Amino acid sequence: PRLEIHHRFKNFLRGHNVFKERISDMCKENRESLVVNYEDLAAREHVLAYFLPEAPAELLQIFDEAALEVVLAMYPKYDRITNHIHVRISHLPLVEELRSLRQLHLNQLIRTSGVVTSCTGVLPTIYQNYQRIRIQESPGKVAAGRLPRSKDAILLADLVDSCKPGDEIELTGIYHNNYDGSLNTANGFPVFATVILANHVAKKEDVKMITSLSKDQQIGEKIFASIAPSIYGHEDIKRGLALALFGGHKVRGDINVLLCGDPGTAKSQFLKYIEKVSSRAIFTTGQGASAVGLTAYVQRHPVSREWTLEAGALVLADRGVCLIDEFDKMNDQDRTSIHEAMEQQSISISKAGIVTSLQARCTVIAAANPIGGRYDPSLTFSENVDLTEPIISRFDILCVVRDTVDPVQDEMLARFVVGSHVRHHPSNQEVLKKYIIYAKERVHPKLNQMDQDKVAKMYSDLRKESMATGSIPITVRHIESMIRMAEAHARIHLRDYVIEDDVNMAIRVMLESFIDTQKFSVMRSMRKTFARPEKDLVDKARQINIHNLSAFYDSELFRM
Amino acid sequence: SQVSEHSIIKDFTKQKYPEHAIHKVLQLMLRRGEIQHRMQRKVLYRLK
Amino acid sequence: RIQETQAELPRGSIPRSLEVILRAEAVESAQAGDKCDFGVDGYETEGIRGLRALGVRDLSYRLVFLACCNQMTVKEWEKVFEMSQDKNLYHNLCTSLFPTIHGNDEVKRGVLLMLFGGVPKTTGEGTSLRGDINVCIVGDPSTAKSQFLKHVEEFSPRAVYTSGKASSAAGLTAAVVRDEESHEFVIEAGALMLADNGVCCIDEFDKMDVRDQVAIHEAMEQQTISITKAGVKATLNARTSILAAANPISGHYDRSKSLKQNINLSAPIMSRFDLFFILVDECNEVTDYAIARRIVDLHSRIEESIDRVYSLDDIRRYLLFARQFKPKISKESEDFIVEQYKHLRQRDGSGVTKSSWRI
Repeated sequence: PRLEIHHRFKNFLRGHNVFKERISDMCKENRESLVVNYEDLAAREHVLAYFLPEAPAELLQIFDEAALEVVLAMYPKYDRITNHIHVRISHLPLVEELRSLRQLHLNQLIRTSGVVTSCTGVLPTIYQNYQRIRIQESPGKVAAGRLPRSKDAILLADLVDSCKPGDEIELTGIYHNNYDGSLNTANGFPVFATVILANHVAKKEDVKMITSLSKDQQIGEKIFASIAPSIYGHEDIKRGLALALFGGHKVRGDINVLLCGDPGTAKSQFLKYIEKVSSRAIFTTGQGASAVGLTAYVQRHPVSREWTLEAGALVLADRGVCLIDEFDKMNDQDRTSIHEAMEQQSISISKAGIVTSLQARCTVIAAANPIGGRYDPSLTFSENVDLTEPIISRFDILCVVRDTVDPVQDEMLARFVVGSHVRHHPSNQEVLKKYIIYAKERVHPKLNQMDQDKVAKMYSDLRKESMATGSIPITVRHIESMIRMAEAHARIHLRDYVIEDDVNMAIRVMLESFIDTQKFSVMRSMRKTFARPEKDLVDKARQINIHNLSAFYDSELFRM
Repeated sequence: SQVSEHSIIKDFTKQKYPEHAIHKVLQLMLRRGEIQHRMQRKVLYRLK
Repeated sequence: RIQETQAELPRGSIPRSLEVILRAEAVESAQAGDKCDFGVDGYETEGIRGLRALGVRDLSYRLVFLACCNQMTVKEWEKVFEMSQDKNLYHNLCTSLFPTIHGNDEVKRGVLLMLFGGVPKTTGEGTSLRGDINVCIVGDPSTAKSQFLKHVEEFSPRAVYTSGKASSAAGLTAAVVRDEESHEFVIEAGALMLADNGVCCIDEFDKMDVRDQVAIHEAMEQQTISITKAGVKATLNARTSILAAANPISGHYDRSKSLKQNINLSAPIMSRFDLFFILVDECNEVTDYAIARRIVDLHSRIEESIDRVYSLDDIRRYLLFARQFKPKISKESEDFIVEQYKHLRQRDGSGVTKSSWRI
């Protein structure tokens, strides 16, 4: 439209102290970074600053040509660094937090955010120029309940191998609908019908007011007497929920919370209420879940289409929490693939020829569904299973239901339903939600060297007691979960001791487990407890209370 | 019938046989001039 | 591709498929399977080569238009008010809807109530309160199937004439539409959703062995369908009641044998069903003789003609609009049943003849 700026800027192709050092920042080391502030762009040439929201498109062609001019003139040796320069303009105010999800605003620079999920190095000439990646934008929220339009980005061999999972980065660009499928020989994009190019990937308050109330002990007393107000459930469930809420080097762990009811009762739907508090909850329902249900599958593809890299919700909740529903209703075929990944929460190959890692570090929360009746058959529960041992043995705790016919307890739930229906009919608190969630990020206590033995001493005594009358009938693996469970206790109170009130409650956990595995004759042998060579080497470590097996001459490990 | 091409692949996976096997046998028995290969040549030439 | 209204269509229909183009106004605003309710110079003459007909045969052969998105009432209502003065009105009202049924009063009793609806909306952004009724009836051993009573319900609007399940069933099994020119299978779940805002009668419910077993479970619980084939993904709304009848594989044998493994159906689906029914025949010669007579009676129209006083369907639809009016039911009447409900849960364990333990 105008003429004064176009020719001058085209002839350009024919606070600055930071720029002076930043232009030389790239070197043979190949740090592969380019950080440019947007405010400097308006500062150096102000005529462009007004043209940025009008005609940003021509800048893309100019930027690639302009970069070579300066570099080639200085030192031709630097030419062999990635053989590419990427435009990395910073943000351009405006900012759409929720209204950006519109197809009406095409041909405009768009500011957004996203996370790199996976890389396609492990996968095998027109189609070879580009690859396929699975990207989401909408996070888990109550308002985000309506299903959004998923993004499918295309890598044109530029950001391959340079992207790593876990980068909370921001995406900026223009959505041109340059639909390359005009030859009608491929598939197509969802409702947001536009080809999405990648231009920005980084490489290297009410919180305070609530935090003031967090340390307060006045609210710290009633907090564990309001944890489960929806149905009041059972005392064991609240413990599992509280542990799941906190979700707590190789300092990792997994929690297996078990429920014993039936699907018809909302007990099966009790896990639905977690998404109100949880940040990342996806319902699988079993077979035919939403896109990829954490399981990898292969389909037959036409002549020219891309094989699918399966991105589970496991990747999307890195250092997060992932919720799984109806775990036992999944297909037998899916079990075979998922059995190996669950063991290591990743894919690890140590052949020294092919190496890769895919992160999956959410807290696996799933509920088992009893097959048919609870204990109607008269045969053994454990000894009458044709299934494979290692998959079943993923459950740390096997809780059994207590009491069968309690009308008084059942009486309360019915009135809750009746009262609930009253409120919904016409008639003419985020402060508490974030209290527990925020705590798990700030509390990181330290350990005392002279008291580390005493902590581990107590539990070791309980193990050797069970070896008097028996033949190795207790496994350390069950204990292995118990030690991490006590961890949240110190994270909550930071009182340096454990009260005897909590001790009685944790006892009820173990007694339920013995009920299910042992025949009902447990009423005769275990009365007193109830009424009142690689693996061998692991037991040896507990006698000295040293986890590290390479603690001898650790001074030479630091040198390496 | 009922053992068509879209389901025979999954049977190998059910037998703990990955996609490597299907090329070695399934993709090679039809090139042998099997009746099943000729069945697709005549019945499914336009019916698909 | 809008399809013409089947209800307005006659028995011999041959529907005509409209081909209309819908703009963004149609995006996430329409439901799959429901009714649409919103001078020259230099002597440049002809004779220059370059004329081709490839661009004429494609669009011209199709349909090219654009579209963009008192006393009579009282008269029916008067019967409800005036008839109240007659004693035992409720008893006669039950018979009134089933002129062509003999016996099986308990069977129609559940169906009769199934008509009444009432689904609460979501205003506090909470959970969806379920307002439909899902009843399954156990009947014949699949010989002269007493599901034939289903045919009576057909004489009513807002219903789907389900062809059981053993059918091609292109709907509800949506598939990719873009095999580089076109595909026969489309993205459409009309197989069930067609009765949205209505009542659905599903026949041959025992044929859900593999394909439907996964399908119906998702539909029943969530009231929506999550179709996903890597090119399409969306959720819909399938709000309707499910009327179905189930028969055993080869006969009724659980009278003497326990239901464990004997009924041989899928528990997680039948578990979600609200009610069940049993059809016991009795040696009542008064009704056994009269079962067929009431059937043949429609052949004796020579000496008897039945006058039409009111439509048995129009009166029902008067209650439909009553839903927008507010009942303002007090809590006093409501909780009284709830208090008695405590007695109901205990008395189920009183040792009466058992049929199916549900609680």
